[PDB]
Amino acid sequence: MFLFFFCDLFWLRLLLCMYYCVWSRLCFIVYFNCLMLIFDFLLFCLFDLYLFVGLCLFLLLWFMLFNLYSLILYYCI
Amino acid sequence: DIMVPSFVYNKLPVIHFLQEKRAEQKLRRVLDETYTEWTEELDQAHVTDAITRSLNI
Ligand SMILES: CCCCCCCCCCCCCCCCCC(=O)OC[C@H](COP(=O)([O-])OCC(O)COP(=O)([O-])OC[C@@H](COC(=O)CCCCCCCCCCCCCCCCC)OC(=O)CCCCCCCCCCCCCCCCC)OC(=O)CCCCCCCCCCCCCCCCC
Repeated sequence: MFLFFFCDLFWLRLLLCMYYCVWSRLCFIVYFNCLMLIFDFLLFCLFDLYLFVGLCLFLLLWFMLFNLYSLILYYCI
Repeated sequence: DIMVPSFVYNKLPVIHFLQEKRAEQKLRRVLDETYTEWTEELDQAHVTDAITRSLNI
């Protein structure tokens, strides 16, 4: 069985393309703690502790495009 | 398309400020290394005195 369907973000994808063809600063992040792991200076980690930033940002964006807009009636998660 | 551009944009101001400060630091170091050199040369009075000794005066 193979089901062919589409996500409910097509309009949001269009808006993202329209509004983010040019650069813009980001200053408010839902989860800001992924960018500041160390609070005491002179402490450093040899492990790739900043690898999670990109996934965190993408997940926040995706889940926000879905959940927050789901309040609108008939919008589907 | 979205994330990396935004973070580069966020970076720009701090880097610009730090580079301006670095350039000012270079100029300050250039200025601080300038000193006027004063050289001392043999007083001609001794030369005149030696000339007198040659004159046998
Ligand atoms: C038998 C009947 C037919 C069906 C056959 C199927 C065969 C299946 C084989 C077996 C497969 C088994 C496994 C299946 C698993 C399915 C899982 C699934 O669906 O999960 C949901 C999940 C939902 O994903 P999503 O979140 O909705 O995002 C995916 C979207 O594509 C949007 O995501 P995105 O936006 O991130 O995507 C990137 C997007 C970036 O954005 C764009 O590029 C924008 C455009 C988006 C297009 C795609 C969206 C499609 C929207 C709906 C359809 C549009 C209208 C179609 C009209 C049809 C009319 C009949 O770029 C593209 O999409 C690149 C394509 C661009 C094409 C442009 C073509 C221009 C032509 C111009 C011609 C001009 C001619 C001029 C001549 C002049 C002469 C004078 O699906 C997927 O992840 C993809 C599943 C695909 C699996 C592979 C299937 C095999 C390939 C089949 C090809 C058939 C071609 C022939 C068809 C002929 C007509 C009938």
